[PDB]
Amino acid sequence: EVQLLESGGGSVQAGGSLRLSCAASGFTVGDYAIGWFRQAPGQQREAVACISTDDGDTYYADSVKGRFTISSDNAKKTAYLEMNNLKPEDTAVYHCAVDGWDSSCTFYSPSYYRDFSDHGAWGQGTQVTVSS
Amino acid sequence: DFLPLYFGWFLTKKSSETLRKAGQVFLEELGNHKAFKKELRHFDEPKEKLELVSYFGKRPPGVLHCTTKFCDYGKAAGAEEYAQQEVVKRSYGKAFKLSISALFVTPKTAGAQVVLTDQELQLWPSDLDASEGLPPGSRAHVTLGCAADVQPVQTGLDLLDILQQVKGGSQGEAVGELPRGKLYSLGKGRWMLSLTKKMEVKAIFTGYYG
Repeated sequence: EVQLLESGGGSVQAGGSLRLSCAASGFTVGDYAIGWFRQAPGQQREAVACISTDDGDTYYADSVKGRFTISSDNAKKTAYLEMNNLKPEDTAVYHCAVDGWDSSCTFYSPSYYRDFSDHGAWGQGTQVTVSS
Repeated sequence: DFLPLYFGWFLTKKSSETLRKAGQVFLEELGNHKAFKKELRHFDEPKEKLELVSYFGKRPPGVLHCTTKFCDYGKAAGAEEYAQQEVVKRSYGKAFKLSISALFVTPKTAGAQVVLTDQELQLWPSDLDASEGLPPGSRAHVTLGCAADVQPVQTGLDLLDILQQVKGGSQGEAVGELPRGKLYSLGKGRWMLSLTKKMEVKAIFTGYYG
């Protein structure tokens, strides 16, 4: 029963910090990759980050490198995005996305598309809103 | 109209690596295979003799793929009519499992024979402008290596070309046998490893962008 319990976001001000946490359920440990995508209103979704429960390797968009940091308590099967220096241009509805087909971050890459409903899951919404 | 560079099934990192080390181990074994070295003349001086792991050592890096349609972003060759197929849209980004019937090598290229399912064939396009007398999707392949200036969809044309030989029974019987499959030879470097066990790989029918 694949379900992502995402949380930890909300309104903040520029330079602030948030922590999106996504407790994925319905997947084994090591054969899934969990990472958020932020899709601002009226723009295309972009992979903010992911972490492989197998490799333990992480990916980051260039814009969020060093500012955001993903993590995975593989035991608890939850992941956390440590967002920092959040800018108003980071306002979007962040979506936890788990890739059960590929524990890789391969299809979090912006060069492909992965319908996370087939062999994964799509987070409904953890709305981030930076201000000032 | 959010069309890619080209539609296709893109193997996972895992499987793609699995196909690689298997493809390279195939190159190694055939290179040291005696009968192959007997037809080494058909494949200046023997400074390097022949090392197949280095003969097609040039290989586009990343996840391997079996291209359905080449779009080039927007209708290049009826591509936008391909993307308009409800089958293609409904399959975009979904997960699929490709079956590698047999690896192969040729003086030009080296790849793998993908035997698409009926459902996977709904995507495959019969548009392009050796395919004669061969069933649909026979071009379905996965390029594993090309020797330098061999620079087109030549592993698909080679695979199909090698499938024409077999069509007429040119297989040539078991010229020998490598580990994980059987071996055959049908022409100038037209060697083929018929895997005794299908190498089933995991892929996703999405499109490339870049």
